[PDB]
Amino acid sequence: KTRSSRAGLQFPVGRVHRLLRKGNYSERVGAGAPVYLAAVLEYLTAEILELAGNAARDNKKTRIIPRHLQLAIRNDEELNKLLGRVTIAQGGVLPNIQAVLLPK
Amino acid sequence: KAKTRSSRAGLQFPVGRVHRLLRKGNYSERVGAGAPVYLAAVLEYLTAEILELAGNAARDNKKTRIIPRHLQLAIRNDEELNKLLGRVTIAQGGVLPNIQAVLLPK
Amino acid sequence: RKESYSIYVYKVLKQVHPDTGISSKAMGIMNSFVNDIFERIAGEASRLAHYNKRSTITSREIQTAVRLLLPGELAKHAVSEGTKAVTKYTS
Amino acid sequence: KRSRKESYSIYVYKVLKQVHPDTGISSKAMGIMNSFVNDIFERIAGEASRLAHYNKRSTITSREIQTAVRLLLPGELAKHAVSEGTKAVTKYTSA
Amino acid sequence: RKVLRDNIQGITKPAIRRLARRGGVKRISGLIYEETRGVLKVFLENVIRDAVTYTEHAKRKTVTAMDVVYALKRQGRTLYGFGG
Amino acid sequence: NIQGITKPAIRRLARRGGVKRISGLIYEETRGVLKVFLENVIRDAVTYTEHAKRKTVTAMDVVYALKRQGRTLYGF
Amino acid sequence: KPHRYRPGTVALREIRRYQKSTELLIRKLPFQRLVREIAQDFKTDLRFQSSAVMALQEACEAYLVGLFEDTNLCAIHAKRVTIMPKDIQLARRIRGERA
Amino acid sequence: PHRYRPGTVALREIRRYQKSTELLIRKLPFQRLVREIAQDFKTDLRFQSSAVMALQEACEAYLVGLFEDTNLCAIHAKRVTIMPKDIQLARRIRGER
DNA sequence: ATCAATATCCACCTGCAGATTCTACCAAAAGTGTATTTGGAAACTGCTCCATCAAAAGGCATGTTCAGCTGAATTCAGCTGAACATGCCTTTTGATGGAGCAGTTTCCAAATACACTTTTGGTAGAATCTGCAGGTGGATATTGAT
DNA sequence: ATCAATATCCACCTGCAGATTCTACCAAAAGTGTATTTGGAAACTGCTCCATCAAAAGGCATGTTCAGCTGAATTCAGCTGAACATGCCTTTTGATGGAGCAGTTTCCAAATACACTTTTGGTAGAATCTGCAGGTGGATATTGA
Ligand SMILES: [Mn+2]
Repeated sequence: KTRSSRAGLQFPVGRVHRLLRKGNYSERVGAGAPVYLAAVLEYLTAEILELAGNAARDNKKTRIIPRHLQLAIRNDEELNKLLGRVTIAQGGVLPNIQAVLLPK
Repeated sequence: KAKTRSSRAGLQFPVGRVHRLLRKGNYSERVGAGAPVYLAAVLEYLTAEILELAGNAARDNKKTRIIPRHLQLAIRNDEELNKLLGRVTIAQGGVLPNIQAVLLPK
Repeated sequence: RKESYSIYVYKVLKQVHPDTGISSKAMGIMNSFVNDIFERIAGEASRLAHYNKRSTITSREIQTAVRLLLPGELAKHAVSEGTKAVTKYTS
Repeated sequence: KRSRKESYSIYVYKVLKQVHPDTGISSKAMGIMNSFVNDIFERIAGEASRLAHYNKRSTITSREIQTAVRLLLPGELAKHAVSEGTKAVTKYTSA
Repeated sequence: RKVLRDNIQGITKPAIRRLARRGGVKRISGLIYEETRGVLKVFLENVIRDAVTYTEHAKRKTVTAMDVVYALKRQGRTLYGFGG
Repeated sequence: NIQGITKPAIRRLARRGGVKRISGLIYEETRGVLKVFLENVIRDAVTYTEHAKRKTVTAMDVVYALKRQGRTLYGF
Repeated sequence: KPHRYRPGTVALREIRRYQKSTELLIRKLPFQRLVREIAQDFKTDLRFQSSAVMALQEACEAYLVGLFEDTNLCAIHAKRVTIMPKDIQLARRIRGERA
Repeated sequence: PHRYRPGTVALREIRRYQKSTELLIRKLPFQRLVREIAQDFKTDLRFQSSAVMALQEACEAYLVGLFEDTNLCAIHAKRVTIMPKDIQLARRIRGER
């Protein structure tokens, strides 16, 4: 009967709703907000996990580490935009070398 | 009789407004009584700082009325105020004159 | 005490990649991401409310905020899921 | 059907006379002033909320404002800020 | 009314010139003009998009100055003098 | 102490950065900017701790301070 | 003579001139059309407040003036006095607008 | 004997490091640096072992980044050797100064 | 462009321990049932403000000429910074132990929140002012040709 | 080494559009009487955090050689600035119609407020497990001949 199952989401809607109340974001929190936010947070996670998987899978590892995540985030143009100001610990940088630096 | 709370602290800025705006702002659940004054005082001060430097700019330019240009100059000439308002742009502010060294004749 | 989204991220991870698993550190990175977005979406949402002299945040406020915070396809898909989960929850 | 919106205009002006009696400010400049006041107002209160929230406090003390000011204001400006506030508060409580 | 199109060329060369002068630039390459326009067009889009989004949330058919201001703030390009 | 930041280390940092040739002057210079980074981050960091009243700088204090500086950090 | 000013001399004169004044360099009517065109594409039949269009024009001009200074420093840095798209593009890259 | 031409190892270094994520700066010296800086602000402070990492992670991440920008400025001036001159520009453009 | 002789990477291989993930259960929340407040959607409709259009006009944007001087190309070489073999010591790391100290309770006196009622302090028109914007002119440079 | 040639500067001028004042209502602080919390304030832990203390081993500091990178100096093709001539269209001014904010009212659909009853998600052990980490053996990438 969890409100989350009703919306069919893995993320805790209750948690989000309780978090919204204690946040001071507003006077009153609509019932639809919690599921919506919670929902939106789920998808985003989904999106990044999937790409890391690939990174992980691509690297030959069955376990995701920060590097996989950074690779995934930075290779994707849109995800980069969203987390441009953020920095992942142990993320390293994508491997890029200027053309001119290469031997001619 | 009746006394304004600001007068109690001897400020020009409206402590009642600052307190009420803090309440309605959802910044916190409880707003102490000291905070509104403390804050109200901080802005008053900052306002006087900015007004001070502009004034001179107006006098420097032989104007008895402060216009934006003076504010921009005030804010950009002072190192610290500049910093505080680094990301901001003043409408009609213009820019501090500055020609690059290399660009000049010789 | 000391609650984290760690448990939830794992489930989501399993759907997309049953075969894969996530390190402790990477998990933390994921928790941080969730939190930031959460704070970022909620913040804006709050502002939409205030700018409009509203005293309550509708799911709509969460959505409009999502259109400003997320770009292109990320936004589209993001907006859809929200409306979809809401339409289903209400039913 | 009046629709009265308030501004810090009256207050900025009083302060303008304090620093320079002879000087005056224009409409366009006033607007700029109100914005400055409002901007700074939001920074301190918003940044003050964070302090309170980070420490699981349910109330914003005059103290939290101060700590926010230190973070928000740079150098001497910050120092003077704190001074003027504390003065105001100490004076207020003592009355 | 009248159909609007290719108004981005409204931003003349002298005007782009003038903007550069105030910027302190003494010499300007010819390719600059068209490039500038490009950047300007992008700036506007991004700021107007948000602006109008704030308008759409309000349901108003008019974009007030505020809309523009709130917009600019999000963009980290805060503006003083119009609505707050 | 700032000299703890050895020249070869700085050279390494630059590599990951994509640099191939480093002037000999950079080092002191790379050292200087670094010193500044911490000064600004820690300062705001401590202020947060002091408001807290703790005598220990949590990993958290740093995070909050980094966000204020705009240099957001994940994983701690 | 005809009296003529050596090249670059006037540019220096313009620089001193426009930096002192605060008026908007771009022509008001054309900007407005541009702003109304772009906005029309996002939402049809929108209406703009006289003050809203100004706001937009102030921020734009400000942005560009600002971009030009940085660009100028990139030009001076590359040993050239002439700004170039190569400069603008770099400047924005460093700014992070589009790395 | 065999000697690697100049700049060959450099590129070997670049390729190598970008591949690994480990922090390059020596941990103890850094922590020593941090404590020193922290003391000017407050005395007898204590740091969570984790608190230092955050600090170190941030600095190396920032420093690595600064160099990327530094390079573009050095490349942009027709050079291939980063100079203090380049660093300042990148920072001046960034708004740090 | 090979030939050849270094030094490097680079898969294929393969062993246990530092992590991961799975278990086994208890306070903290979340979900429910009821009972109330109330926020703001719908329904007018006053009425600014925005869109438009007509007109005259000169501020300026365009195009074209010309040729000054900057950007780009070359060439050279002095010397800065990579590559390295070298010799040595500060960083690692690993417990070990003690304690400064985050983090919990548990009351509670001081400080806030509420709920109503007065009481001014502001804000939005008017009535009155007055810097200063927009011109004019000489004095004062600053430039660029000789 | 000169000097017209032109633009830039500064003070004087003067009505008028943009202040400064001047006033009446009334929205919202201020004053009071209670009804709740709140964050400290002593006591006390269980811990993370300093301190040594102790070996070794990478990792850092150095003095060497010289390869090729950055700067300086020389050139000159032609890109871009300065001037005019032309006449297009952005400005100014003002008039109107009416789309569409916004202030009011009206009141249900929705959110908030407890009192409990349940279920879940964080912890601390308990039972697996992916990689770190070396370790060959073999093209690969460099560089000199
Ligand atoms: Mn169109």
